[PDB]
Amino acid sequence: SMSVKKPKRDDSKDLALCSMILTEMETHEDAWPFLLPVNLKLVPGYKKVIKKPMDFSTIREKLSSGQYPNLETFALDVRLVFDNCETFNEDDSDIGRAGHNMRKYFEKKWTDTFK
Repeated sequence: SMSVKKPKRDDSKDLALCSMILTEMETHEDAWPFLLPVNLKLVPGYKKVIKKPMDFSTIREKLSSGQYPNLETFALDVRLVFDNCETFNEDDSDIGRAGHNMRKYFEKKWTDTFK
């Protein structure tokens, strides 16, 4: 509360560490469904159904331009990528499996780096 603060957790490396995680996600062999924004002209249903599209290139641009106020808003966009993927894709499809694999990969790096 006013003039009463929990001890300062060092966040000075967060930007660098989120960038490293994001590089690892970008280079994973199963990243291909997520590298670029879904083409809303060419994929029927996507625009109407997926209210907030997100992809790794968009996260990379936001990261690079100071549009994440803290590491939690970064994790929210990464999870959005996988949540969108599950909304639109069957679990037993190549893309559906890719999205599960990637979410697992991310959540381990996240825990190991920050928790």
